[PDB]
Amino acid sequence: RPTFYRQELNKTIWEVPERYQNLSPVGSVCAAFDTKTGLRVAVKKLSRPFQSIIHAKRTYRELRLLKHMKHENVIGLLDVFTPARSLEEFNDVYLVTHLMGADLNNIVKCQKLTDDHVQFLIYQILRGLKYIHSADIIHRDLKPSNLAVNEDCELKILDFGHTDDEMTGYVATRWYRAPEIMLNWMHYNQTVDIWSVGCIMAELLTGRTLFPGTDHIDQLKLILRLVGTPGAELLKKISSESARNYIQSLTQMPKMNFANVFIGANPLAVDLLEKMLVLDSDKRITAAQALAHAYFAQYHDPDDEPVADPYDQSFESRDLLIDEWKSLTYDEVISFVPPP
Ligand SMILES: CCN(CC)COc1ccc(Nc2ncc3c(n2)N(C)C(=O)N(c2c(Cl)cccc2Cl)C3)cc1
Repeated sequence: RPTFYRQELNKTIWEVPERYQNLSPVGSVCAAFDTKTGLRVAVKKLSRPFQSIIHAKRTYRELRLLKHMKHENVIGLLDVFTPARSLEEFNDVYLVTHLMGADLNNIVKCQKLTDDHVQFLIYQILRGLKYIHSADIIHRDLKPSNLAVNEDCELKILDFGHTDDEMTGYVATRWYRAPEIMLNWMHYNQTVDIWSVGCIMAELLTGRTLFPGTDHIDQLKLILRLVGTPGAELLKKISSESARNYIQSLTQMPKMNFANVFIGANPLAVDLLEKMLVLDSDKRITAAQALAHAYFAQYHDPDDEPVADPYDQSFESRDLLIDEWKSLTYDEVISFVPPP
């Protein structure tokens, strides 16, 4: 058990192992320097981790997820600790990850990137996503602000999956969401993430948001105008009779010519975009198939695009008491083993 020291950071008391020095607030979260590894890190102190069933299960969920992800393009766990000496005294949870420079959103917003630049960034997103999906995990909330990238243009996927108010109106919180998930059309798959990737890729190519809807319905119109209104085949997969019914009230529209939308773009980028932005999620290209697309010929290496070990999330189906979620969380904290 290391030695911990106390420090108040904005009306917040932090108690962390001596190895972590020079803590400074960044959002709760502090950047620090881990003298044991020589790594600049981000330290998050969870706010009231076990105040309710929903919160206790959320804490367990986040810890299980982070402990599982071990990939260069996905945020992983460097350390997790509690100053608590036993389960009875257990109340706080601190999570340590690599400190990232800035998110994609804060970096290239309103800016058109070069094609080589787009290839590299999207390739890394797809490499991370192939790893995540292989574990049967769905990000569900990919957006430029959940993608961090350093100077060398190295990228990590962060913040896996929301307040209905924050999804209302002209907001980036909904612009990258697959239509089937935005309007709850059905039980969704992992290709919801691919739709997100297409929205991101287009924005990097044009410097412009692909479907900046002013609300849910305006966004659906922007989408259908580009990809076309649904055909009979997809209509049947929409479990919601009301949703299905609303869809049918719309004037039919054919899919637009993508080369005429992304004018001047690499023809290979245009082709991949058409394969990612397919309305019927059963037909979208998967992350693994995309990595093999000729657009990434310059980066693709089948021997350097690993998959994840199986991820047991049967716990999502369980209804336990706070003390039970708390005890499971504690076990995950003490059984933690740092990466090499
Ligand atoms: C205008 C306000 N400024 C202050 C100057 C804030 O700007 C920042 C603040 C931090 C960073 N880098 C940064 N790298 C890694 C993480 C992270 N922030 N954050 C915030 C987390 O929460 N991380 C995290 C997750 Cl996603 C899961 C579990 C544990 C952690 Cl620590 C990682 C970049 C810009």
